[PDB]
Amino acid sequence: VKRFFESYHEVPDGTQCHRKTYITTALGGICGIIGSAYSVSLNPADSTLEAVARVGRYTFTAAAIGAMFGLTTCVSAQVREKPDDPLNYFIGGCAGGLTLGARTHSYGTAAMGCVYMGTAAALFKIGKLEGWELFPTPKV
Amino acid sequence: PGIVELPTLEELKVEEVKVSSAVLKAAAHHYGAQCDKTNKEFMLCRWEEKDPRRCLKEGKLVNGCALNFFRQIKSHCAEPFTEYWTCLDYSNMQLFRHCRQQQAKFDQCVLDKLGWVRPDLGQLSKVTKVKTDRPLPENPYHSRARPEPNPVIEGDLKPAKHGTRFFFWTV
Amino acid sequence: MNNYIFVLSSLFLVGCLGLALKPSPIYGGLGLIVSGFVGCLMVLGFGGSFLGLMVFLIYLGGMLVVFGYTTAMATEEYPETWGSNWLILGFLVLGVIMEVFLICVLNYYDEVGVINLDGLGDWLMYEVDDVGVMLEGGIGVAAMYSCATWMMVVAGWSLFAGIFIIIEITRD
Amino acid sequence: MPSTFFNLTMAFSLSLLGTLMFRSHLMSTLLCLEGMVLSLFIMTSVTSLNSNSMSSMPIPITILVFAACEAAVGLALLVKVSNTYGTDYVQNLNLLQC
Amino acid sequence: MNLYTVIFINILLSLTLILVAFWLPQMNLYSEKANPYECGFDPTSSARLPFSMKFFLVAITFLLFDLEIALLLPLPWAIQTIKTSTMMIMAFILVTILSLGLAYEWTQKGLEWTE
Amino acid sequence: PFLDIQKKLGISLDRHFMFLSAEQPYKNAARCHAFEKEWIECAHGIGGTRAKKECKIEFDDFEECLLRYKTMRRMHDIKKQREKLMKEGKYTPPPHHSGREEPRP
Amino acid sequence: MMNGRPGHEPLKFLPDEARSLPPPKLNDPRLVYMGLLGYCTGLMDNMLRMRPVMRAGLHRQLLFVTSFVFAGYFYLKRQNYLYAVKDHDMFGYIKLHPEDFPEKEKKTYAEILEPFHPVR
Amino acid sequence: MNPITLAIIYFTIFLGPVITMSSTNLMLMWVGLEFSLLAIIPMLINKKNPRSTEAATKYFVTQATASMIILLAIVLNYKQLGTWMFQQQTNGLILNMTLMALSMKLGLAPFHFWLPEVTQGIPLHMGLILLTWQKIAPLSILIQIYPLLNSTIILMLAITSIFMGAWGGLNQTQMRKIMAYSSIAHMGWMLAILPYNPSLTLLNLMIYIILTAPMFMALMLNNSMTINSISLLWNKTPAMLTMISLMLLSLGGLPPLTGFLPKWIIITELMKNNCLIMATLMAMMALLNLFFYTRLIYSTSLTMFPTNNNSKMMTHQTKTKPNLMFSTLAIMSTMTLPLAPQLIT
Repeated sequence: VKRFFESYHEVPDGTQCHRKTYITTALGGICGIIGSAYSVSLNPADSTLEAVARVGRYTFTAAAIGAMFGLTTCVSAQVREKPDDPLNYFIGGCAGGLTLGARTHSYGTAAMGCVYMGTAAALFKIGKLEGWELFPTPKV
Repeated sequence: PGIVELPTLEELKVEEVKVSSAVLKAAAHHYGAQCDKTNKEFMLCRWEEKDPRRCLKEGKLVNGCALNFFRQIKSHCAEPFTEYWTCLDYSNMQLFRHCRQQQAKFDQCVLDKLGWVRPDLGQLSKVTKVKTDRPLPENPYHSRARPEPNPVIEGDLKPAKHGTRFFFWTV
Repeated sequence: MNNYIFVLSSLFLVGCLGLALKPSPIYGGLGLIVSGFVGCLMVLGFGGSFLGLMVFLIYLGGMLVVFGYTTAMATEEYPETWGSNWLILGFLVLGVIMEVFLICVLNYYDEVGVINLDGLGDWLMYEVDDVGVMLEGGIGVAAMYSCATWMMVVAGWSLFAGIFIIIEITRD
Repeated sequence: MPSTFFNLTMAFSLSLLGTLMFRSHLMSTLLCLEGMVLSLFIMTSVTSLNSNSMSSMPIPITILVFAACEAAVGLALLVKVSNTYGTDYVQNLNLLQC
Repeated sequence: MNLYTVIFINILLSLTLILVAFWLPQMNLYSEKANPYECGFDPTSSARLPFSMKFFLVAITFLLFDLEIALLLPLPWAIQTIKTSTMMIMAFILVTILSLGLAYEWTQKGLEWTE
Repeated sequence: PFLDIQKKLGISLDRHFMFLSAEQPYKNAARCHAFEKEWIECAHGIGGTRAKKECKIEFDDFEECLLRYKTMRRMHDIKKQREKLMKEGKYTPPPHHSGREEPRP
Repeated sequence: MMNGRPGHEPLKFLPDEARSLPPPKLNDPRLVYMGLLGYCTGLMDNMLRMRPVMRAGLHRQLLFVTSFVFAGYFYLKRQNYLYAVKDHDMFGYIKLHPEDFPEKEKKTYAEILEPFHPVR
Repeated sequence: MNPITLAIIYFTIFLGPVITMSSTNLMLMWVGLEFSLLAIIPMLINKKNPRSTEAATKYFVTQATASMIILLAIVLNYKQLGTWMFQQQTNGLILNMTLMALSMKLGLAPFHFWLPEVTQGIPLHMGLILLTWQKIAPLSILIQIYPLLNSTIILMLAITSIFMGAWGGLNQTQMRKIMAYSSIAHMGWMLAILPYNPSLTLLNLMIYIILTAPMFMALMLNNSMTINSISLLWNKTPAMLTMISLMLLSLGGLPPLTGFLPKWIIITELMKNNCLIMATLMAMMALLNLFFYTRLIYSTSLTMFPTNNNSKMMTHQTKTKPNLMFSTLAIMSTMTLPLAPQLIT
């Protein structure tokens, strides 16, 4: 899946919106599966049916966040013709936070998720633009 | 990598002894004392040159001297050696302690004829210093270039310039 | 007679699978006794017999004390062997099927060469000194008395300190 | 030898999964620990015998000694647990969360 | 191969004996016959209750002494060593500390079957 | 960290059995003594990154001796070709490889 | 990172090359501050044991100040050795590899055209 | 107790990490870890209460599982290379298993769950011995394999330990659990700086040890277990308050206390290695750590919680505080920032 997440960046922004949305939805689904596994391990449900329901709810929530993020980011890059711009990623991250708030049924969670996830996505876009090395190999 | 070279069947052919382990152990002491020069030459070449493919002549010489030793044994006196090695062959460990009488008769044979003396208790188990003319292999193990170490820095230990140079600390 | 060690290793895998599947500790000790005997046979097949017999004797004593303790305190009215839940049996046969599937996959994928069906039993013992005395296992364990006295003294201090430790834990 | 070593590594993995997945029995957890120990002993012995490392042959004896020491300590702790409660249940010993 | 054949022959002999014992005689099975024995009365408990052994410290000490046995067992090959002085000293130290542990446990009443 | 009381005091508690080519009990070897000796003599004095770079030949030879992956693959290829030729009928094994050979001591 | 250097004798507090370096002047701010810390340690100990803060335990305060100055002096000499040998190794490496550290020529402020940003 | 077994147990507690840090064989490092675990268990279960028994059981099974994974890594390395040390060309899987198992030995997140549980229900001096002395031998093994570590896994473990430690210490009101979450956060910092500089994780370990030794000593003086128990310290030992507040601020990393120095120099080295994202996140969660320290300071020093009647008898009686250990470590852990070039090595 390393080649999958690299194939996210093989095309510039505003191109292959379906591919970018699918890749981001898959990434969100993986993250939701991991979080649901931790949740059902640390805090066990009353039965296996409730455990499976919680896993599905968390996975669908994170998949919806990733799908709306990728879709809104690619749509913004389409509608204004400058792909290398962090405000598209900020708008997409805010849409993902609004999706989180809609799933959680709380406008306060929607607003906080919008601001925090938009800031995170804009920082990520700036990092991919200007070569910020997350987890760098020791050099000095 | 490279093609490994190894000798052919023609140069691996030799007159094998075809002699059982019990008769070998019965004749072991006198064989070890008769031609120890040839055997020690073979062991010296074998431990100096780790390649078995460059000691074949020494191995054939070991086989030749062993064959000559057994031909001398067969020619001069054969039946007390025969009864001695069969008495050794009887036991499950070929223990020398069982049939010392036949050992004494065989030693009497090889002392009256050919003048052989059986080695003592601790004589066959020491170093030998065998003389040879084969040149000493200057590069065993086929070692590589052994790359040179790091260029160690020499000089007088001056103090650190302008102190520790850690932010605003002057000293 | 070539795949004897492979059959033993598969039996060891099955015994460890049962021990992982966690029966009542009576049957857990049974599975560990069987696995210890099988591992002893594997060590004996690979070489010296002293290490295999040592681990066999040690695990016999260990599982005996374990049996005493699970009779004393780690017991219940209906100690489940393996068939109290059908999930345990289904998971055992599922693990067996997965073992067969993975070894078939690694035989089909013969590039690395970890498990080969045609090459099994060909690379068990690599090189042995054909003529030679005092080259079996147990000579090194004896060399612990002369060449690794640090290993000997840390093991002895571990047992001594362990006596003090267990007395102070169960002092009550 | 590589097939047997793969089997021994998988046996250690199974015993580790048994140690990590609890089923109501501290004694069964200790049993899984000693299964891991036995797998490591067999791996070390087979490796030393294959490589003819007679100098490293005291290593399995050392790991056996220290493993039996830790099994001794675990049995003593299980005795204390049984004296505290009377059932030896890992879910029953849970009162340190607050 | 020989030892394997003898082991399998003994196992097959024991299996043959118990199969003869189970398929030879006549069976008449009912509930009062196959009930647990309990000296002619119904058992009060289920015979699977906790037993509470009284020599648990002796059992743990047996584990430690069995591993001390495993340490002491390569002595017949250890006495063939070329040094023999460090070997003798090491064997003396090992036996002495084992005896010291036994003496300390005896003094602290470890092997006394606390009820 | 790593204290060096063994190097400071000059003793060797656990340093004579660090690797295979080191002080076997009577006089024995460890099946890759020459290869491990060559690798260690290469890597000594330049240790770390330089030893990883320019002792790769010696390390590859030693790893091949110890693990024998290439010999296993070569022997498997030879046996696979032999079995293919047996199936196709184009090969008959010699008497010494298959069956009765002339035994030499 | 400097433990593997050639000539590194293990667990040696002050090798003889440290004898080539000038020692601390025994009244320098590091050692005066160490003595001050020892004095404050004595005062805090008296206050915690609920004694008079300075009227009591004069021998204890003297021992505290003396031990702090003593240990600080020897540790300071060791750190001076470490910084000096770090500078020595760096300069030696610079001299050993001159092609990786070129003496870059800077030009005057008559050829370079710095852009001008007006602040209207 | 008994002086003979006290000497045996404490000597083995000392001997474990000493063997681990002074032995060049991975097997002898493992037997040192085993020595430390088996020796420290009877010191844990000593009061013979259910909480002590539970803490000893949890600690035993956790450290036994982690040591078994360590021994698996050692045996696999011995199979791969024939040596008893990870030299340079071992398998990354072996190295990652070593790192994971040593992280579970150390107790940093997401392997951190047992550490506040074990620290709770255990007497304060044993908590001190655990949280300081038990974290040197696994750190010694980690420092020994200073290169050939996965920086990605290192940074993930470091960031999650700092995050979870900050959140846990923020929630907790029990003093021992607070100290355990502080341990988790500082271990996260040490592990973060581990693959780039062993000197800086050694420095942070020393600063943490000399900072949390007198914190535990001050808890041990009045046997104060909770926030309220440390809050009625103005009536019990009013001279303690300034040093308690300064050491809590130093644990928070506030300048000009010397606890600012490890975070400052670790951030400096990570800037030198271009890990600004990790460094910034670590610094913000360190601010969270400082928040729960400051709430503790508000409880114990800057306000005066109500006291009860029997504290009059407590003031009537007399006390005893260890010389040469509390005041020395408190001063060296608060007022040693201007000796920073001497502290870094």
